[PDB]
Parts: sequence; structure tokens; C-alpha cells
Amino acid sequence: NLKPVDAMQCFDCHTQIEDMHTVGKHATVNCVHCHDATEHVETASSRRMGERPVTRMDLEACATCHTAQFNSFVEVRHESHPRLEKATPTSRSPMFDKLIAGHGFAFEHAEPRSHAFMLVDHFVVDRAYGGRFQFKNWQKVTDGMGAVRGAWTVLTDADPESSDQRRFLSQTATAANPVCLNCKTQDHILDWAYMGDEHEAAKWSRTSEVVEFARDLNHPLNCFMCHDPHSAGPRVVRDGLINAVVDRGLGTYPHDPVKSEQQGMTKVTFQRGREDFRAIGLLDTADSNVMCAQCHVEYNCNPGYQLSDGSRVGMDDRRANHFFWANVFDYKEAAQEIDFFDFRHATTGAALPKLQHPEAETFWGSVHERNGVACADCHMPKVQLENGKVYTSHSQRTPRDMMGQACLNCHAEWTEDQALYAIDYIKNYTHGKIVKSEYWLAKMIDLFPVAKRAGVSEDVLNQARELHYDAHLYWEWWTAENSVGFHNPDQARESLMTSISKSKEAVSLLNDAIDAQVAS
Amino acid sequence: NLKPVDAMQCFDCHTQIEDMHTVGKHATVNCVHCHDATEHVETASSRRMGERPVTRMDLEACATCHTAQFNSFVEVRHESHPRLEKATPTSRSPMFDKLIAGHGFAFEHAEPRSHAFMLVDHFVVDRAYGGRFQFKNWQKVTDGMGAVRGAWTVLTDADPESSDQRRFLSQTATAANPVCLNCKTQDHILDWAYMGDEHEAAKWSRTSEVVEFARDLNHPLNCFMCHDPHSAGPRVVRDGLINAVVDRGLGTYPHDPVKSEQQGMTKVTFQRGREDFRAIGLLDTADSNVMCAQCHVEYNCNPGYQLSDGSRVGMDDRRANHFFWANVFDYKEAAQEIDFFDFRHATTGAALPKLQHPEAETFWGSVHERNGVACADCHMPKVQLENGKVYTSHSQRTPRDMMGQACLNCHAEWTEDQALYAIDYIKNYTHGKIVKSEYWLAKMIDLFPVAKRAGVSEDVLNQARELHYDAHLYWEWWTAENSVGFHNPDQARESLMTSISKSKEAVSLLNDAIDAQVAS
Amino acid sequence: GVACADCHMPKVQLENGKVYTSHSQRTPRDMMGQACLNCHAEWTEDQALYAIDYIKNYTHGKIVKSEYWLAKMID
Amino acid sequence: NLKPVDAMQCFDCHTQIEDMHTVGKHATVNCVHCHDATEHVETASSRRMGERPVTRMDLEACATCHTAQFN
Ligand code: HEC
Ligand code: HEC
Ligand code: HEC
Ligand code: HEC
Ligand code: HEC
Ligand code: HEC
Ligand code: HEC
Ligand code: HEC
Ligand code: HEC
Ligand code: HEC
Ligand code: HEC
Ligand code: HEC
Ligand code: HEC
Ligand code: HEC
Ligand SMILES: O=S([O-])[O-]
Ligand SMILES: O=S([O-])[O-]
Ligand SMILES: O=S([O-])[O-]
Ligand SMILES: O=S([O-])[O-]
Ligand SMILES: [Ca+2]
Ligand SMILES: [Ca+2]
Ligand SMILES: [Ca+2]
Ligand SMILES: [Ca+2]
Repeated sequence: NLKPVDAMQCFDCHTQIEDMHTVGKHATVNCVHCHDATEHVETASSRRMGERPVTRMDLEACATCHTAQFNSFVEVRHESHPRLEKATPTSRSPMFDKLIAGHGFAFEHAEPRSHAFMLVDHFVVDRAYGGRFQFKNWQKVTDGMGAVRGAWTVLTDADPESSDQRRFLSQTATAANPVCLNCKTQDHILDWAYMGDEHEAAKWSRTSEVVEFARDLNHPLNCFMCHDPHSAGPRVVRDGLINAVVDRGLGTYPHDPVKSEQQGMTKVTFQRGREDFRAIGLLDTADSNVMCAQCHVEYNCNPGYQLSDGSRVGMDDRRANHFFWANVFDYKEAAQEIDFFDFRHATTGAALPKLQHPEAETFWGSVHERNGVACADCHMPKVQLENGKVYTSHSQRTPRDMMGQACLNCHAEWTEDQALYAIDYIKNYTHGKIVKSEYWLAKMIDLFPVAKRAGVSEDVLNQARELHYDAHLYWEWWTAENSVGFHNPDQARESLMTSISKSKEAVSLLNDAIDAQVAS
Repeated sequence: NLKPVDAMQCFDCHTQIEDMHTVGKHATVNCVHCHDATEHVETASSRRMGERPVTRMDLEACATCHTAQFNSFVEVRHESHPRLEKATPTSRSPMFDKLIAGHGFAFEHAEPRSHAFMLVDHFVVDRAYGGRFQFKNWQKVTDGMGAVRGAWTVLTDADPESSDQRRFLSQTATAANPVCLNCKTQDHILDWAYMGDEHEAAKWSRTSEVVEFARDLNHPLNCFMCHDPHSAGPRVVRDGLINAVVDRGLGTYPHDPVKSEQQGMTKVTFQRGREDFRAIGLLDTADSNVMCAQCHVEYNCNPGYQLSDGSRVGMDDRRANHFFWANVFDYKEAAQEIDFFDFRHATTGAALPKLQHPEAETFWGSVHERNGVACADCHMPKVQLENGKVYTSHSQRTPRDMMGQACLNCHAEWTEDQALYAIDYIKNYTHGKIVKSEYWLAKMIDLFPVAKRAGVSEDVLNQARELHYDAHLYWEWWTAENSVGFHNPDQARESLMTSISKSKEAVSLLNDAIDAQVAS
Repeated sequence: GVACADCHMPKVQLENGKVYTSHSQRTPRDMMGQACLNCHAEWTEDQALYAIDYIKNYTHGKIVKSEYWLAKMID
Repeated sequence: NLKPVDAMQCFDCHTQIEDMHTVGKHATVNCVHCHDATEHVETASSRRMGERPVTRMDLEACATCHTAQFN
């Protein structure tokens, strides 16, 4: 059985913790629930750590007193189809392979599934670690609780004796790097300096061997990613988000200085050897929009190239850990701001961006966001009980599974069927425009080899390549974003119509140039 | 009412039957249930048949005493979508038409449905008989019991006065030949010599007019295909399977000599005029893996061409009735072994194999097969009754309809939803790789006209054609096979990654050659 | 060695989660999988219910007859 | 928000509770979750209760850490 430790002894050296812990709703929660610090206490001095204390990062550390939230969180939604490839005629992006050719996502890009699996799915996806990590067997794919208990309880490593990124299966890629993991786990929270910069106190950084880093990590989406374990107050821990909101002064709601002020973030820094080491962002309110934006954003977490001169931007560069914190119509300017693109298209040669799940940036300025609605209202609402103590559901999933609490409490005029119909109207319309955008992108892409082989000039090809950047951006935002337009239907419609406009312009340009070469 | 005949009188000339019948569980079942032999008995001699006895081939001959198994067998699974074309974006092979161009399956290749319909579906499919045979009207498509009663009770013939294979509808083919029927019916069991070789006692052979043959056949999947009617013991009757297992000494489990010995087959031959005529294979055990492998295999049942010199291999050749009895990674060697390919691709000119439903060969070496599981355990399990005499379900269908008996009795740790999720994980992953394999195959195929028109050398084109053979094989195995990877997920993944590797190699080869011709 | 809680407040079974003991003390009819069938693998839910009812029906018949005779005496 | 009390101070006069509390699975659960003893501690001796401390009997005293069982 746990025996409490004297927190006062701790507080004598840990004033920041004292100020948070003594004031919040965890004032009675003893340090022993999460820390084993006996040898630490025997050896530390005022400013030197001595022996390192053990810190529990497992979610069961919270489950002891918060079983309801834990159980809600680890639930697996079986209806969320597993390992479902997006590049298929029945999924999100029927022409993805042609459009993304040259990027690592061509190796595999599946639809998301339940949060319990985020770390194991990151480890096993074909694009990440060359097939190095796999489930112990095909049965383990169901085991949400097991994944939560630890990735390495359900996965194998093809070669424990090497630590280099390489392909163990022919059609895999090795795109994973240490920045990825910040959106899968925060087990490394005490071993990673702010932004993944080099730091004497950091075991891991942007430049680490990711296979070695991976083996040190176990748990998905730790409860403390949104809740400070000392104060129990709302927070974020994701460095890239703090950097955008605070360091770059953009605010929690970049479009709304008033809301940004009312619902802001305070950056709190922790030091090692009296030098800044790590940071968190304490929230003024329990604002899920900002909590979820730790991960559900467009980001850089990868090497790339400069737009200016095409030179390599490596993991060592700060730009390899970057939140653009920009909506689709501000994105091109945001990418120019850091002089960055992701890949060159394998067929057209165009410099292109790679877009990822920008739910937070898409939601901005939507009717629901402007009305003060937040992710949790639709995706993790309060539980309604005929008799019971209310708690917040932690099963982050589609509102279709809980329409009464997600939608109909606000929309009293509608039945469930009518609310579903309204969602489907938007999704169906948006998907049709996504498909049409892909059709026009593919038509343009297919003209590039014809143009080059007909002797069309580099000047015309480069014009078309500039059009490709825009056509790609205004399309891929929407295959990347998970709501199929629902989060901001007017924006999706304007963006996708712009993509088609750009592709059509490029098609006409190339067809005309080709025809002129044929006429001599 | 039936009157019993004196079996002892029969046994005086039929010693083989006596040895089987007197010993097995049909020792009390009188010959009159299946044979009308009055005139036969009056005219036969020790070694000459005299007047031919009537032998019932209808399944209702067994239904009289085995109603439960019969009723189970004739059940129609309405949820198994009928006449569903595989070459569509929502089915198995979205790019099938491009990839299979040059083969008869381009005319129609539907998903399989319930066993009751196998013979009528064979007769009516657009690729088989030039549209000659059709259901009497569109209502008959539902009539499983009617099809079982006899194909000609539900079908019409566009021209009873001719017997040549020809097109009655413009977009049909005439691919059917007498070998096909061996996997649809065994009504011809006494009229077909082993392998379909020419034989004085055989009415029908590989070289017969298939339209004439068709008119003589009525019943699907006769009960006696798996059960000897005389001994009631387990057997196979399919010549091609006996040939692979016994004549070629490959064994029932070619990968496992021990299991092959424990679960083997004994070839029993029946003679006409003291010359070998037909054969069956008696099984040591009631092994559904081998019973189902009578049909659910990759086979040759068609003319083709030699790999060596491209010369025609006709129905007269033994190779027109061939079970390769080889897994995907042994197939190319198996096809080289008999010097055979199926068709030349209409666009690329490559010699290609045609793969068909290799469930048996795919299942070999899988985790379930190695653990002693067999087709019937998942597809035709014992019925569970609160009160009753247990019998084996004969409704061969997906385990999704009976998960408790097919999966969960073995997998106690899982709910139905978890077991379904595990299946879908594998199927979703495999389908994504199938789609990607098709993308790369199509990309390569489309480069062939460009290459030929740019004046790329025959040497380079032939290199690409050799790559096409392998890319095609390692893809088509999996659109042909019905489990979408479930029967052997690691093998599907390795094979499909190989297909993509081959296509990518060919694409690079052709693109480079084209570009060199453009640069002069 | 069976106790009240085994039938009236059994452990919750979850596909994924931390097990806890149900504190809803109620008839096992509402949770037959966990209250009965985990021990009685030979039975379906309907068979287990049928066995309960056989006993309850029989006992209640004897209760009613006992009351009939008591009332006859009292009168 | 609840502020923890010095349980060791309590234990100087409550050895019977000490022997139970320090050993079981509530060793880390502070007295303030169920007792309001500020005035008691101001006035008690080991042989004189002084002001009577308040003890919570409501089930929500447990529901705070054991919501699943309470619900
Ligand atoms: C779980 C409910 C915890 C309780 C109770 C206590 N701590 Fe904690 N602590 C916990 C986590 C998950 C972390 C990682 C960092 C994060 O912000 O999540 C920490 C970290 C610390 C640190 C390091 C801060 C730094 O300099 O980087 C200290 C000094 C610390 N914790 C002290 C501490 C004390 C004294 C506690 C008893 C009053 C205590 N913690 C309780 C989780 C939990
Ligand atoms: C028992 C020893 C606990 C441990 C372990 C954890 N928490 Fe806790 N938590 C506990 C109590 C008694 C309370 C106060 C309840 C009340 O409403 O009075 C809390 C509260 C929280 C809250 C709400 C905070 C707020 O609204 O300001 C959160 C978000 C919370 N606790 C989170 C949390 C996390 C993430 C834990 C693991 C690191 C964790 N708790 C452990 C008791 C206990
Ligand atoms: C936070 C800014 C993230 C970064 C850094 C990485 N990922 Fe991610 N990932 C994130 C979210 C919010 C989601 C779900 C939404 C969605 O559109 O998928 C994911 C999903 C994945 C998945 C599962 C789906 C799939 O594409 O197969 C995988 C396998 C995955 N992510 C891998 C991955 C890699 C390799 C990363 C570094 C290059 C990486 N992620 C970073 C959020 C974030
Ligand atoms: C960000 C993605 C979160 C993660 C990770 C965790 N929780 Fe959470 N929690 C989150 C929100 C948006 C809320 C509601 C806040 C509001 O006031 O609207 C909560 C709330 C809690 C509470 C308070 C009681 C309740 O409302 O249920 C607790 C005790 C709590 N959360 C616990 C908890 C646990 C145990 C987690 C790991 C399994 C966890 N949270 C993660 C957002 C997020
Ligand atoms: C209600 C007004 C919502 C708000 C607030 C948020 N989301 Fe949403 N989301 C909503 C709908 C109707 C849908 C489509 C779901 C469906 O079943 O059709 C979605 C979708 C998502 C998804 C994908 C879920 C899935 O398909 O299984 C994600 C990952 C998602 N939304 C994230 C998300 C974020 C991060 C939010 C705050 C920035 C957010 N949602 C708010 C409705 C609503
Ligand atoms: C149905 C339950 C039957 C019973 C009863 C009997 N026979 Fe049979 N017989 C039956 C079938 C379907 C066939 C076709 C071949 C096959 O293996 O399925 C036969 C065949 C024969 C033959 C021919 C063997 C040969 O030389 O090719 C003979 C000589 C024969 N049957 C004899 C026979 C006798 C004597 C029976 C009474 C003891 C008898 N059969 C019963 C189906 C059934
Ligand atoms: C009644 C006159 C029958 C006819 C017609 C058919 N079968 Fe039969 N079968 C019959 C009996 C009395 C038995 C023995 C039952 C027992 O378990 O004691 C059988 C048995 C079988 C079996 C099981 C054999 C074994 O396990 O070794 C099979 C597979 C079987 N019968 C098949 C079968 C077939 C295919 C029939 C049509 C050709 C057929 N039976 C007719 C009685 C009668
Ligand atoms: C009476 C008002 C009818 C209605 C309502 C439906 N059906 Fe019908 N159908 C009817 C007749 C008299 C016939 C012809 C019978 C014959 O054998 O000549 C039919 C035919 C069909 C067919 C066959 C079509 C073909 O081209 O051969 C089909 C597939 C069919 N009917 C189906 C059908 C369906 C699905 C209906 C509900 C939408 C339906 N029918 C209504 C009479 C009437
Ligand atoms: C045994 C080795 C067979 C040979 C010889 C033939 N077929 Fe076949 N067929 C077989 C199986 C096991 C299945 C179901 C599994 C599947 O993948 O389809 C089929 C299916 C058909 C169908 C229905 C599905 C379809 O493709 O439309 C038809 C119409 C069909 N088979 C026709 C057919 C022809 C024309 C054949 C000779 C060229 C032939 N079959 C031979 C097994 C076997
Ligand atoms: C191969 C594809 C089969 C066909 C054709 C028929 N049956 Fe069958 N039968 C098959 C199997 C795999 C089994 C189970 C054997 C085992 O011991 O596991 C059976 C069993 C029977 C029996 C025995 C009693 C029982 O288990 O139900 C009988 C009487 C029987 N089968 C009858 C039967 C009938 C009437 C058929 C035509 C409608 C028929 N079988 C075809 C495999 C196959
Ligand atoms: C359990 C371990 C199985 C074994 C043994 C066999 N099959 Fe199977 N099969 C299995 C699954 C989970 C599926 C997918 C079904 C679904 O609904 O997703 C299949 C599929 C098939 C099919 C197609 C069925 C359909 O889609 O309707 C066929 C024709 C098939 N399997 C044949 C087959 C053969 C011949 C087997 C022995 C060699 C065999 N299966 C074994 C599970 C299992
Ligand atoms: C007994 C006759 C079984 C049947 C019926 C089903 N399964 Fe099975 N399965 C069985 C065993 C003994 C094992 C191996 C256990 C181990 O850990 O070694 C399996 C394995 C699986 C797997 C993993 C496959 C892999 O390649 O790793 C899966 C996904 C699986 N089983 C699923 C499954 C399904 C969906 C079934 C119903 C169609 C099913 N099994 C039936 C034993 C038996
Ligand atoms: C007697 C009628 C009880 C009442 C009053 C309460 N609980 Fe209980 N509890 C009881 C039993 C029989 C058990 C299972 C013991 C075993 O090991 O089999 C429990 C268990 C708990 C636990 C431990 C964790 C768990 O198994 O769920 C807790 C934390 C718990 N009970 C809490 C609790 C609460 C909050 C109560 C008031 C709402 C409560 N118990 C009352 C029996 C009885
Ligand atoms: C948070 C500050 C708590 C309060 C308030 C209550 N309990 Fe508790 N309980 C808490 C913890 C951290 C634990 C240990 C969890 C573990 O297993 O590590 C417990 C445990 C129990 C148990 C199980 C004890 C056992 O020996 O198995 C029970 C039955 C229990 N708690 C009951 C209980 C009651 C009745 C409460 C109101 C008087 C109560 N707890 C409050 C944390 C907290
Ligand atoms: O404690 S030391 O820093 O004097
Ligand atoms: O690759 S992750 O960003 O989905
Ligand atoms: O019966 S005859 O062969 O002599
Ligand atoms: O054509 S048959 O083999 O499916
Ligand atoms: Ca999903
Ligand atoms: Ca990006
Ligand atoms: Ca089917
Ligand atoms: Ca073939």
C-alpha cells in the first residue's frame, strides 16, 4: 500500500510546485501517487537534482481516483474502421496516390481511430519506421486497454540490436522523427527541452535517433496533457502550441483579440541548473478548443526544403517543430513566413506543402466557434444520468454516438434524424467538391509528362508548378481535415472552388503550350 | 413407394461397392434410393454393363434421410449481393478492366453468392456462353431451391437447335468449356473419364461441345462430392485435386509431410471393360480443407499458351485441367513447370497468368491452418442447440452470420464486436494494398503505348513485360482470393508489397527509356 | 462459496477498461452474463431464467396453499 | 478547495485511528475529506475533546474519488 511522503520537505526546494499544489483541487493529493523520490530527497541540493526521482506517466496513476474518466477515455469505438487506407475509392481521397506522389504518405495513410491506439498506430504504420514495429500478432489490434498500459506490451521490434531507421518491409518509409511523438505521448515530458532544442538536461531532442526514443515511450495521450497534475487546472503542454500562442503573440484565437484575452494561456517555465528547460501553458478557462489544438492542427514535424533556394531544412532547424497557427487562406503566407515547403511532386516537380488534420484552424470563425461552442461540446460532452454524479465523457468520438447530448440539447427544433441529415448535407456536398478538385488536379498532373516530352519551356512548366502549389493547398486541406467540411462549410466550399479554379488555369496553360509545340 | 432390391445380387458383380457399402454407415441403405437397375440386372454380364442403370444425382436423394443438412445447404444468403461486378470502384478490383484487358473476365466477373446458384450462375454469366443461357425471367434469380432442383427448371436456351459456342449478345464471351463444370456439378461423374481424357466409355471429355454438355447437367454441388454414397465416408471426387495430391505425390498438405500422412487421401479407381475409367479420393479424416479444395483453388480449366514459344495449348492437352497446388510464392515456378500462361495483355503485350480463388493454397501455413483449424470451423460449424441432436450446418457462408460458433467458442477473450474489428483491420489493410498495387500496375500499363510510340526498343519493352508478369501475379492472387487477406494476412502483405515493387521498377524503366528517346 | 455480491453486485466486464465492482444491488436478471452464466457455461440466459422461475413458481404455489390453509384455520 | 490538515498532529491523540489509517489503502487520504476539526484541534487535549469536530456522513464524501461505485 502507498505511504504518504512529507510534501513540506519537497516544497522547501520546489516553490513553483508548492504554489500550484497548495492552491488547486489536488491540495490533498500526496506526491507518492505519482513520484518515488526517496533517493532524490537524500541526494538533491537546492539547485542540483541529485538522484532522479521516478515519475509515473501511466494513465492508471489518475484512474485510481478518476475511474469514470479513465474508463470513458480507453473505450474503443469499434465502428471507427481500423487501418482503413484513405487512398481508396471508398474513403477520403480516391486519387491520393497520384496527387501526393513524392511524399511519404503514399506508403500508407489510414483514417484515424480511437485515441487509445495513437502511439501504437504511430509505431506500426507503414510510412513511419520501415515496418520495424508490428503488433505481436493480428489479435492485438483490438486491445485498447493493452495499448494504454504500454505500447511495448502489444508490439514487437524486428531488430532490438540496431537503432537506425531502415526498411524491414519493401513498401514502407521511415518518416518518423522525434517531433512526431509529441502528439502521441508525453511520457518524455521531463526528458525533452522546450521545442526539442538541444539542451544539456534533455535526454531527447529533434535530432535524436527516433528508434531509440520510441523504445523509451509507452502511453498514449496522457491525462496530464490537458490537466496540470499539481493544480488539477486546465493546461496545455505541447511546445509548438505554446510557441504559436505565447512566444509569437498570436493568441488562443488569432482572429479574435477579445476572446484571446478572456480565454488565454500563461506560459510557465521550469528550469534545470537555473536555465530554462521545459514549459507548460496554463489556461484561463477549461477551453477544449485549445486543449485539442495540441494535436489537431496543421504543423511541421519533419524535414523539408526552403521555398527561396530549395535547400534542405533538417530536424536540427526550429522549423522542424512548427505550428503554423493559420487558416487555409492564411497558410501560404504562413509557409512563406518560414520559407518552407514539404516535398517536390514526383511527376510535376512542383514544390508543395503537406497538410495535416487542421481541425483547430478550420473551426475558427465558424458559426459554432463564434457562438462560443468548443470541441468538447460535440466530441466529449457531459454525461446525462437519470440519477448520478455528472462527469465529462472522455470518449472523444463522433457526435453521431451521442446526438442528444452533443447536438439536440442545443438544437431543440430537430429530431436526431434531422440533425444527422444536416451533417450529411454538408459532408456530401463537400466530398463532391473534394472529388472534383482531385479530378482537376489529376488532369493537370497528367499533362506534365506530355508537356515536358513535347518540349514545353521551363518557364511555362514553372508557371504551372506555381499553380500546382495553390491547387494542392486548397484541396489537401480538406482531405487532411476530418470533418469533411462540417467544421466550416462555407470555407471548405470557397477553398475547394479555388483549388478547381487553379487546376483549370494550369490545364489550359499546359494544353495550349502543348498544342503550340505540336503546331511547331 | 420405393421397393428394396436384393443388394446381394448386385454385390455378386460389384465387389468394390460391396466392400465399401457393407462396412460403412450406409450398410442399411438400399440401392433403390439412388439406382434403378432392373434392366441392368437382366442384361449385364460379369464384365459388360448391358443396359445402363439410372443413377440419381439430385440432392433430394439424400434429403429424404438428411433433411436438416439439405435444408441448411439450400439456404440463400440474401445479404450476399447477387450479380455484383468486381470491376467497380465499390467492389474488389476498381481497376480490373485495365489490368485484365485481353482476358475473358473483362466481360463480367461478379462476386460469388450462395452455393445453390453455382451451376445456373456459371451458365448465365456474360463471359461463359455468349449470353445463350438466361434465367426464364428476372424473378428466377431468387430461386435457390429451384436451381437445386435443376438448372433447366429456371433457365432458357436462346437456340435449342444449335450447339456451337457463339455470341447472342454483343458484349459476351464464350469462355466456358467442359472442364469448368467439374467445379459446378458432378452430375457427369459416370460420364467423364479421370481428367477428362478421351475414353471409349466417356460420353463427355475436355474436347466436347460444351453447349451439348451443359444441357445434360442439372444440379449444383452434389452431396456426394464430399461424401461417398456407398460408405458415407469422407472423400473428394474432383480429378484435378486427386491428380495433384496423389498422382503427383504432393500430399494433402504439401508444406507438411506429417499432416499429409495423418490426413491423407487414397485414390480408388473404377473401371469400364477392365480399363481404368474414373477415380475418387477417400479421405483418412473428414477434412474440410481438402473437401473445399475441390473447387476453391487456383487452376487451369481453359486453353492458353506456352511460355517457351507462345504456341497454343488447347483443351485436348492435359494442362487444360490442372491444379497448380502451389501458394503465391511457388506459383511462378508451378506455371513454368507446365510451360503455361493464360493470356497476353491487350495493352502491354505481356504474357500473364490468370489467377482464380486460391483459398486453399492461401490458407496453408497460416496461423489457423498450423493450429489444425479447417474451412468448416469458420464456414460450416456444428449447430448449437439448447435441446436437440447436433448436426453440421451445410450453409457455407461468412462467419459474420454465426460468430458465436465460428469464432468466439475458440476466442473466449473477445466479444463479437472485437472479433469483427480484428477481421476488418486485416481486410481494410489488405484492400488498401490491393488498391495501391492496382494504381502502380495501371501507371505502368499506361506507359506502354507512350513507350512504343516514342520508339522505345523491344528489349526494354520485353524487360517491362517480364516485370508485368510478376507485378500481375502478386496483385491478382488477392483480388481472386475471397478473404481479402484474412486467410493469410502476412502473406497478402508480402505479396502485395512485391507487386508494387515490381510495378515501380517497370515504371522507372519505361519513364527513363521514354525520356532518353525524347532527348533523342 | 458463492456470496450475495456474486449474483447481486458482480464485477463489471468491459471490453477495454479498469474493472470495478458494480454497486447497483439488484436482481441478476439485469446482468445474467456476469451474475449467472460465467459460472453456468452450459446454459443460455433463457435456460438460466427458466431454472429460476421453476423454483419461484413452485415455491409461490406452496405459499398460496399455505395461506389457503392458514385462512381456513383462522376462519 | 480543500486544504490538507497535519494528520500526524491528529495521530498524537488518535492512536487507534493511526494504526488503521497508516496501514490500509487510505493512508494517503487526508482527514479533511471527511472531518472539519479546526476548532477541535484548537481546544482538545488527549483527555478532553474540546470542541466537537464535524464528521461527513454524506455519500459524496466518497464519490469524489470513487465516482464509478457511487454512480
Ligand atoms: C499525479 C497525480 C502527481 C501528483 C500527485 C504529484 N505529481 Fe509532480 N509531476 C507529475 C507529472 C505527470 C510531472 C511531469 C511534468 C508535468 O508537468 O506533467 C510532474 C512533475 C513534477 C516536478 C518537475 C517539474 C519540473 O521542474 O520539470 C516536480 C518538482 C514535482 N512534480 C513535484 C511534486 C510534488 C512535490 C508533489 C507532492 C506535493 C507532486 N509533484 C505530486 C505528477 C504528479
Ligand atoms: C486521488 C488520491 C487522486 C488522484 C490519484 C488524482 N486525482 Fe484528480 N482530483 C482528486 C480530488 C479529490 C479532486 C477534487 C474533486 C472536487 O471536485 O472537489 C480532483 C480533481 C481533479 C480535476 C478537476 C479540477 C478542477 O476542476 O479544477 C481534474 C481535472 C483532475 N482531478 C485530474 C487528475 C489527473 C489528470 C490525475 C492523474 C495525473 C489525477 N487527477 C489524479 C483526486 C485525485
Ligand atoms: C500533432 C501536431 C501531430 C504531429 C506532430 C504528428 N501527428 Fe500523427 N496524428 C495527429 C492527429 C491529430 C491524428 C488524427 C487525425 C488524422 O487526420 O489522422 C494523427 C494521426 C496519425 C496516424 C493514424 C492515421 C494515419 O495517418 O495512418 C498515424 C499513423 C500518425 N499520425 C503518424 C504520425 C507520424 C509518423 C508523425 C511524424 C512524421 C506524426 N504522426 C506526427 C497529430 C499529430
Ligand atoms: C484534453 C484532450 C484532455 C485529456 C488528455 C484529459 N482530459 Fe479530463 N477533461 C477534459 C475536458 C475538456 C474536461 C471538462 C472541463 C470542463 O469543465 O468542461 C475534463 C474534465 C475532467 C475532470 C473533471 C470532472 C469531470 O468533468 O469529469 C476530471 C477528474 C478529468 N477530466 C480526468 C481526466 C483523466 C483521468 C484523464 C486521463 C484518462 C483525462 N482527464 C484526460 C479534457 C481532457
Ligand atoms: C459541433 C458543433 C462540433 C464541434 C464543436 C466540433 N466538431 Fe468535430 N465533428 C463534428 C461533426 C458533425 C463531425 C462529423 C462526424 C460524423 O460522424 O460525420 C466531426 C468530425 C470530427 C472528427 C472526425 C470524427 C470521425 O469521423 O470519426 C474529428 C477528429 C474532429 N471533428 C475534431 C474536432 C476538433 C479538434 C474540434 C475543436 C477544434 C471539433 N471537432 C469541434 C462536430 C463538431
Ligand atoms: C445414394 C444414397 C446411393 C446409394 C444408396 C447407392 N448408390 Fe451406388 N452410386 C451413387 C452415386 C451418386 C454414384 C456415382 C458415382 C459416385 O462415386 O458418386 C454411384 C455409383 C455406383 C456404381 C458405379 C461405380 C463405377 O464403376 O463407376 C455402382 C456399381 C453402384 N453405385 C452400385 C450400388 C449398389 C450395388 C448399391 C446398393 C448396395 C448402391 N450403389 C447404393 C449413389 C448411391
Ligand atoms: C435413408 C434411407 C438414407 C439415405 C437416402 C441417405 N442416408 Fe446418409 N445416413 C443414413 C443413416 C441411417 C446414417 C447413419 C447415421 C448414424 O450416425 O448412425 C447415415 C450417415 C450418413 C453420413 C455420416 C457418415 C459417417 O459419419 O461416417 C453421411 C455423411 C451421409 N449419411 C451422407 C449421405 C449422402 C451424401 C446421401 C445422398 C447421396 C445420403 N446420406 C442418403 C441414412 C440415409
Ligand atoms: C402488381 C401491381 C405488381 C406490382 C405492385 C409489383 N409487381 Fe412485379 N410483376 C408483376 C407481374 C404480373 C409480373 C410478370 C409475371 C410473369 O411471370 O410474367 C411481374 C414481374 C416482375 C419481375 C420480372 C421482371 C422481368 O423483366 O422478367 C420482377 C423482378 C418483379 N416483378 C419484381 C417486382 C418488385 C421488386 C416489385 C416491388 C418494387 C414489384 N415487382 C411490384 C406484378 C406486380
Ligand atoms: C474449380 C477449380 C473451378 C473451376 C474449374 C471453375 N470454377 Fe468458377 N468458381 C469456382 C469457385 C470456388 C467460385 C466462387 C469463388 C469466386 O471467387 O468466385 C467460382 C465462381 C464462378 C462464378 C460466379 C462468380 C463470377 O465470377 O461471376 C462464375 C460465373 C464461374 N465461376 C464461372 C466459371 C467458368 C466460366 C469456368 C470455366 C472457364 C469456371 N467457372 C471454372 C471454382 C471453379
Ligand atoms: C463438401 C463441400 C460437402 C458437401 C458437398 C456436403 N457435405 Fe455433408 N458434411 C461435410 C462436412 C465438412 C461434415 C462434417 C464432418 C465432420 O465430422 O466434421 C459433413 C457432415 C455431414 C453429415 C453427418 C452428420 C452431421 O454432422 O451433420 C451428413 C448426414 C451430411 N453431411 C449430409 C450431407 C448432405 C445431405 C449433403 C447434400 C445436401 C452434403 N452433406 C454435402 C461436407 C460436405
Ligand atoms: C476461420 C479461422 C476461417 C477459416 C478456417 C476459413 N475462413 Fe474463409 N473466411 C474467414 C473470414 C473471417 C472471411 C471474411 C468474411 C467476411 O464476412 O468478412 C472469410 C472469407 C471467405 C470467403 C468469402 C466469403 C464472403 O465474403 O462472403 C470464402 C469463399 C472463403 N473464406 C473460403 C474458405 C476456404 C475454402 C477455407 C478452407 C481452405 C476457409 N475459407 C477457411 C474465416 C475463415
Ligand atoms: C478454433 C477452431 C478457432 C477458430 C474457430 C477461430 N480461431 Fe482465431 N486463432 C485460434 C488460435 C489457437 C490462434 C493462435 C493463438 C496464438 O496466440 O498463437 C488464432 C489466431 C487468430 C488471429 C491472429 C492471426 C495472426 O496471423 O496473428 C486472429 C486475427 C484470429 N484468430 C481471429 C479469428 C476470427 C476472426 C475467427 C472467426 C472467423 C477465428 N479466429 C476463429 C483459434 C481459432
Ligand atoms: C455493503 C452493502 C457495501 C456498501 C454500503 C458499499 N460497498 Fe463498496 N464494495 C462492496 C463489496 C462487496 C465490494 C467488492 C469487494 C471484493 O473485493 O469483492 C466493494 C468494493 C468497493 C471498492 C473497491 C473497488 C471495486 O471493487 O470497485 C470501492 C472503491 C468501493 N466499494 C466504494 C464504495 C462506495 C463509494 C460506496 C458508497 C457509494 C460503497 N462502496 C458502499 C460492498 C459495499
Ligand atoms: C480520494 C481523496 C479518496 C477518498 C475521498 C475516498 N477514497 Fe477510497 N480509495 C482511495 C484510494 C487512492 C484507494 C486505493 C486505490 C488502490 O487500489 O490503490 C482507495 C481504496 C478504497 C477501497 C478499496 C480498499 C481495499 O482494501 O481494497 C475502498 C473499499 C474504498 N477506498 C472506499 C472508500 C469510502 C467508503 C470512501 C468514503 C468514506 C472513500 N473510499 C473515499 C481514494 C479515496
Ligand atoms: O544547497 S547548496 O546549493 O548550498
Ligand atoms: O501524420 S500525422 O500528422 O497524421
Ligand atoms: O459372364 S461372362 O463374362 O462369362
Ligand atoms: O471462373 S471461376 O473460376 O470463378
Ligand atoms: Ca475515425
Ligand atoms: Ca504540414
Ligand atoms: Ca459473396
Ligand atoms: Ca488460373
